[PDB]
Amino acid sequence: MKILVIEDDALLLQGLILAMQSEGYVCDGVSTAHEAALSLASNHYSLIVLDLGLPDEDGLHFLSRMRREKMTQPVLILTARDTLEDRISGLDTGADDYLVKPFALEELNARIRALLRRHNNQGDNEISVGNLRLNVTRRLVWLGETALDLTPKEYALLSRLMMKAGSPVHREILYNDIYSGDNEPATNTLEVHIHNLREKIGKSRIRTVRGFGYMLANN
Amino acid sequence: MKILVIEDDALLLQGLILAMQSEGYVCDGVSTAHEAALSLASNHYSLIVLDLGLPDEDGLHFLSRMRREKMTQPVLILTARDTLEDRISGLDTGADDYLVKPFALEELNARIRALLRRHNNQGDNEISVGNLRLNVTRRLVWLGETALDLTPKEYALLSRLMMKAGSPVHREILYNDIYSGDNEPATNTLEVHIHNLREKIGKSRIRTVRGFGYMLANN
DNA sequence: ATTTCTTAATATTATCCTAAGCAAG
DNA sequence: TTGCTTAGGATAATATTAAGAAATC
Ligand code: BEF
Ligand code: BEF
Ligand SMILES: [Mg+2]
Ligand SMILES: [Mg+2]
Repeated sequence: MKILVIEDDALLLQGLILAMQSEGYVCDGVSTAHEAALSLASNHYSLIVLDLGLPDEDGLHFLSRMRREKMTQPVLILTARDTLEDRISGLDTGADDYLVKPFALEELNARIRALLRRHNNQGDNEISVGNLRLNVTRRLVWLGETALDLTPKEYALLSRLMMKAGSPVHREILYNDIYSGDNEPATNTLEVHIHNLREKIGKSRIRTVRGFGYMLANN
Repeated sequence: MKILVIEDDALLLQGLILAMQSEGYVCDGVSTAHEAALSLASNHYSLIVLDLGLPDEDGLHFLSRMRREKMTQPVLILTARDTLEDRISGLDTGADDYLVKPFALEELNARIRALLRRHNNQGDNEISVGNLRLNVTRRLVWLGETALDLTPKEYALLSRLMMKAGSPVHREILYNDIYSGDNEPATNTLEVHIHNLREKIGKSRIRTVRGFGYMLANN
């Protein structure tokens, strides 16, 4: 992953860079606020380590400037400004950690590791067949570029279907999926729900298997 | 929003709680790991402060297990174990931050603010949906060019709504953001608050999603 | 001293079931 | 024959009010 490091003392800068190389990340150092602005413009960084005492611009003004611009990457301020009063200012500015100089390098590597652990990991679970996009995580359904309201049961069927997509699910499975198991209606409930589901999602991407169960079209 | 605090020293434990409450979060404190274990199952916590020295089992064992079970909540270790070897170990288990005792409360509050800002928001200090502007750190909300006086609970909702905006937020979560487990109302308080909230921000920026919860509209 | 929160009785709607008269496999 | 289709009426689910307890100021 690409780490930008921002340090005005170039002696340290080469140190931080070497550490980042060594820990296994891809790294860029820059010695000033302006140069960093540039690197960020062109490159895609997974993180930013930033000193506050930069010659051209104050690090926080730089930080505040970035988030205004909707630059969202994790930032670890690594600075020599050690006041409780400062740390708060750094963290409220939108930094994701604050590490004071002097510092144990191995602390830094690990703090660095912790921010990255979450970054790569935002994976929210979707399984989709054709132009229907479904969020098992966010609960929202898309035909093309518009969205769909599915009722608790309507959603619950089309859910079970896209998990099993391509294969017929026995109808009694869906009756037990739409019910707590002790609640089974005399009339055809499942049949109505599939009709509705079909009617919105473009009937039919669910193609019916007579005498057994139901299934939906993917390939 | 709800914070779980885990502390064996009850003097501090009662202390942290008031601190957390005062910041606008609703809070649960517990004195042991096992109590913590059971609480996590029942309630939805937005962050966990976790002490290490604990009577039943060491926090790290609890943390490792949470992580093993794919518990995604941000955890801030606040411990008295300060050697650098310890600090690295916690983060590597891992915590999203590690803070040694004694500590400035105001550092803790700001670090916590930072983790939640990163978890729920893009890392952004403010959130905008439509003409709604919210400042997460100031606890302040702007509808259009005008300000909104929202009660503590009205705010805690509209906040959770805007973070998740576009995605229906499940009812059990909104409710869990507003109550400490000791205050859990028998009646339908959430339904009213949303009504009250609605009357302020207007009908209808909140679209109710039946059988699930409430959700907020952007596009 | 006044806001904010709850309680609980009543109106109200999405979603659901029901049944009847129909279309396919 | 089995499964699809429709709507008017049943049912949970959520809204509304209001005022009575709690919390803040
Ligand atoms: F110049 Be940095 F804050 F050490
Ligand atoms: F027991 Be904890 F580490 F303060
Ligand atoms: Mg410097
Ligand atoms: Mg302890």
